[PDB]
Amino acid sequence: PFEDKANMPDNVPDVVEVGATSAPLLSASYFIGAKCKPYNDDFMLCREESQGSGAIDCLKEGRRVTRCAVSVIEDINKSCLDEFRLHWQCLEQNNHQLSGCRKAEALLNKCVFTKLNLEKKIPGLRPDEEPVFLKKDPWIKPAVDDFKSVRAYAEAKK
Amino acid sequence: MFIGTIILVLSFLGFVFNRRNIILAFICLETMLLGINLILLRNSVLFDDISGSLFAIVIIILAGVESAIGLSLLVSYYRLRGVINS
Amino acid sequence: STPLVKTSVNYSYGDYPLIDADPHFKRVVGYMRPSDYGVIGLATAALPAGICFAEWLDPVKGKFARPSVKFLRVATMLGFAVGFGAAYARSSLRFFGVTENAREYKKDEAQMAARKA
Amino acid sequence: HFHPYNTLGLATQSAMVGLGAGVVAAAARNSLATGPRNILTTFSKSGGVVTIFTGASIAYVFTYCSAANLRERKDGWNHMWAGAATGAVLGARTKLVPAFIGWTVLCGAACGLFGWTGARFNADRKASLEQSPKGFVQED
Amino acid sequence: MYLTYYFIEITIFLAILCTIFIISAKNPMVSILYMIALFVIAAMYLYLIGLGIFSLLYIMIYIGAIAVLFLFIITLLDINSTELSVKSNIRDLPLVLISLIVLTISGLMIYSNDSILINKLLEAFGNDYNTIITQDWFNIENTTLLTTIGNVLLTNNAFILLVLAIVLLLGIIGPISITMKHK
Amino acid sequence: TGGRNRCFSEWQSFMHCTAKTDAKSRAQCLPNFEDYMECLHHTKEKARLREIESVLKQK
Amino acid sequence: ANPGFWNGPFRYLRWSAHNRPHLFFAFAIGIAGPVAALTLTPLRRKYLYPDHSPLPQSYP
Amino acid sequence: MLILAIISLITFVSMSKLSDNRAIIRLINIYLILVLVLDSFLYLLFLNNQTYTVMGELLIFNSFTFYIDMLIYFIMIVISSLYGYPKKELIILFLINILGALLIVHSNDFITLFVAIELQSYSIYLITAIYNSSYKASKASMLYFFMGGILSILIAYSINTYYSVLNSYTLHSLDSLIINTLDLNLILIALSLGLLFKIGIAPLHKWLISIYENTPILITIYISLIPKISILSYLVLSNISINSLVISILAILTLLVGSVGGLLQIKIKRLLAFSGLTNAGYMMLLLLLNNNEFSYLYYITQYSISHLAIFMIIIFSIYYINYINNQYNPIIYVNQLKGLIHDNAYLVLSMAIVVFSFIGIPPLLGFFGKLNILMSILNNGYYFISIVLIVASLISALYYLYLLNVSIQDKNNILINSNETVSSVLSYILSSLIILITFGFIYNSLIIDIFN
Repeated sequence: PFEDKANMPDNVPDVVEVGATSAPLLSASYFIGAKCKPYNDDFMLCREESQGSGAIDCLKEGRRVTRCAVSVIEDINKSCLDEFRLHWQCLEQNNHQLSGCRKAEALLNKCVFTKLNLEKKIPGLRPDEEPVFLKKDPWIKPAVDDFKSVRAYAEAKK
Repeated sequence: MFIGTIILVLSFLGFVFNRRNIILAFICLETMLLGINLILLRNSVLFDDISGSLFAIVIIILAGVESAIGLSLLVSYYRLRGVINS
Repeated sequence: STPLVKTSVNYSYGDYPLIDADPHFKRVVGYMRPSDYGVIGLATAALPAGICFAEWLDPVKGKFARPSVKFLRVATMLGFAVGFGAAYARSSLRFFGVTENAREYKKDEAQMAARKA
Repeated sequence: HFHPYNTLGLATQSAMVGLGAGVVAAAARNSLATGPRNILTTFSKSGGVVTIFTGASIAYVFTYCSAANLRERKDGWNHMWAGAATGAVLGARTKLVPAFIGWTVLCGAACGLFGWTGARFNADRKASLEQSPKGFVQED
Repeated sequence: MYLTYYFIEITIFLAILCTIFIISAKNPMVSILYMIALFVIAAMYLYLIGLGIFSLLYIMIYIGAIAVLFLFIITLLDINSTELSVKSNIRDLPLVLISLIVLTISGLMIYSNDSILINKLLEAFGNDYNTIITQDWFNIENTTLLTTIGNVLLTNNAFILLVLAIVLLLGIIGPISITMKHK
Repeated sequence: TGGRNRCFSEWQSFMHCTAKTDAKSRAQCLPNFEDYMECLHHTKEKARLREIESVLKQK
Repeated sequence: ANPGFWNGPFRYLRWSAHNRPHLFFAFAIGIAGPVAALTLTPLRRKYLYPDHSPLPQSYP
Repeated sequence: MLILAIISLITFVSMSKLSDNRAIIRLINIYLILVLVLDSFLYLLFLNNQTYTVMGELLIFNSFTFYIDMLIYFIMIVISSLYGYPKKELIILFLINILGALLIVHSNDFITLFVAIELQSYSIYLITAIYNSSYKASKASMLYFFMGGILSILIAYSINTYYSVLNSYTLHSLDSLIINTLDLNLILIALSLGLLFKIGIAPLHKWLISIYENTPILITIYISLIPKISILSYLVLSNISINSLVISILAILTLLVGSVGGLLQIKIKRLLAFSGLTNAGYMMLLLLLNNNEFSYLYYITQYSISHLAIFMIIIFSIYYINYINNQYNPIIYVNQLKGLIHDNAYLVLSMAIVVFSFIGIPPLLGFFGKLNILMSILNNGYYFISIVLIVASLISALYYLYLLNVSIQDKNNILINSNETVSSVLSYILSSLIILITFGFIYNSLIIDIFN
């Protein structure tokens, strides 16, 4: 019986965080990556060096690394709102098969690198990357019926 | 670990007080090897990932060969396949 | 190379036959061990007749015969194989000292020259 | 030094140990034959092995603590003079020849002479007493 | 808390109820019919405890192979059965089995942790009383794996796999050279 | 032969005690060892909980 | 009819694959496995490195 | 290089015309050459007996275990010569039994140990009933199987409790844990008594003995010696319990009395079965030690050579009986071989020196087996167990000398007219000559194992 414990309090010695939202942040996953990466690295480094001594990076890094992600999602909710919105709307269908929305990817990435000038640096030099135009692969099945007109118009207008 | 010790002990003293049917003794000795895994698996679950459960998949793969040699040896508890005898 | 950052430990000298992986170590490696050999490379040849010496071991298997018939080929294979292991048992060492130690003359130079791995 | 023992305190606990041994073992010996029957007649077969166990403690350790009250200070020489009384219950095992019961008494005494404590320890290099320390060599 | 779904774990009563059948059967093979019920109750236990994988392994390989082989033998060369646990065959049963059940209960007590007393004998029987374990949340588990880690350990401990290759080799060569009887 | 354990976190602070040879100091690892043991079985945890529920029982 | 006979191996593999061929064509696959697995170390000619990862904890 | 030999000659027994008396010559000479060209690991063996570990779970202790596998190879060469020169297709599983035994003499950790003891036990279950046209072997094999199954789950239950108290498995991780939680001690004595199925410690006593008399003599030489050395060599390689803490000493007390109180036996096989049981009980006494293995390593060879020798001598004594027993088992009564000294009395001399071996008259064996045993005992301080070992030696000597006193009384009517049966004679002569000339090189080994 996996019963749930749901106790409540609030602890004094630090300023509270701001949490984050649902599985649509999987679309924004690289978008926090290149910007908030050294914050991430210093957080996990300070966690690993204090051997067993957790709960002491909360006030420094447990606040800081969440501040950066909150800033990134606020920037993306003003910058490319519906471009984010239709993209995760695609991406909540198709099991989060992240291959399954790779045409609205290019719309969202072009919008981000336009306005918030980030990238998606998947580390590793050997193959090609995010523009593949698959050509022997497992592209999609239901090709995002509300979004094919979007990338079609982006090919049309732009 | 009640769940594995109880089935182990009952298989064991079933193997003691077995004044009937050689094969019930033989399968009680078999069920010892699954009375022991209910100990082993829940100790591994209470601990961790694969440390004791590797020994569990070992004892399953080997308990197969146990029953195989036990059958193929019980066939020769007599003469072979069948002849006149007494 | 050739694999991940996983490691395969094996310091093998026993009666269960093993070998070595691609590379990451300080002990004896896979392909260098067959090389850096000596004039003891016919030690495997010395066993190559020894299991073929079973004909000399035939002191009347049956009554009044000799020259066991052409399964010696099989014996010849084992006469190779054990001796091959005996040649592969000639791990002098990989860059230790206090032994015969031709490795500091015929394999120190290879670790000098191959300065890119 | 030593402490004299509670003779009753060892005695009743030892008698319960002997009776429990007579239950768990001297009634376990019912596999030996084809006279079958389970509970009421097990002790018909096995009245002569119970109190061979239970009488053994009442013979032995009662004598042992009484010897510790007589020749005190907890020496091994109690045991040889203890277990002879155990032979008396062995004498009750065979009331055939009193010369043989004196025989089994003295042989049980000589048996009891040695079994003081098997697997002795804390004797890292054993069996070398050392004299008074003047940079000693011929011990360890 | 869904009252029965908390005592759905205590299925050990069905285990002891099946095993009390397993040594006192009528026919010689209604017992080994009940043995597969014992194994599937063990599978229900393992699915309930958090490892359904080995439940499905037991269903695949015990009642898939070895229990099938018990049924396979018990058709041919069927041994002469004593009929059941008669009272004359329940002779000298209670007089050692009661003491043996007590001594083995003390052995299960001897599986306890560290106390040099009889306190540990009572401690394991009250182990559920003062405790209900607290699960946690996912701190950096990248890839999904249940028995994949078993093969990872089977790669680290590769030598026992290559030796149980030899024990399966023996499991096939033995029944050849003990029953075929070459000409 | 030790997978990613829920008790791996007490190997190191037990093994770094036996990094130096203080297992022949014979007691320097005993806090580390019995903390490893409390990771294994949660004994004094469990006695602490039994104590506080006994105090709960008397209210 | 004739079985296989070892002493002429070019002949043996013929009058194995022609009279009891059903184990021949199995063991042709059994030799196409590892022998071709040894003729790859030039044939990949350093084709690719997979480059997967669990969590990359970095350095100072 | 045993696995390569196994996979070679299982392919060699396949597509064989069931001649099957030549393949053992190949296995004998192959093990001979393998020992002759694999003894070169003794130089890299020991500077200070530096262990070497395969992958964390297997251990190579170059003074101890590298001698144990050499003894295994030696007695295997002797058995393989004994089948040469009545057989079925079996040496494949002889070699894999060896593989299991050598794994348990190299097993650092319990997974390898359990796999290998069970592999070994399966080999014993199979070898017991290869001679399937018996009524002796049919009963004995199934009895050995069921009790090996009980003792197998006793092994595994001991180690499962060991895992239940500690999430590791290795005894390398026991590392003088001196807080010594008491269940660790009880688990370890349970594992000890589990591995001690083969010695047939006096509560586990009788069941092996009917099996030994119900196998053919060409088999009961092999399995009165292989697991006898194997499980104990594991048990001395790792010293589980420093002392007994009286558990094991009671087992050997009731053994070495209560198996030598088994004096009156008319069956030969029972007689030297009790011999090989009680002399195995001897080396259990220095399982009760710590940091002591020289006496054990010397006593294995300076017992097992002579055990092999007395079996080979009563093999040679079939020819002289003027009666035989069953097809599989020739000579089961002592009184079959009465007037043997009026037959070829040189083998009576060999039988004499190998039984005076077992009683331990000084200048050949007993002053070098039992002397090392007794110095290992009295190093620790087990004063009582010394004198009961002495009583065990005397009462063992009585039924030992039973064989020589029935060996050389007087013959009814037999002297001499025959053909010959030889070329395995150098094997028995080698074992007898190494038995009664070890007093020459009894000091070279004392230096060599001091340097290992």
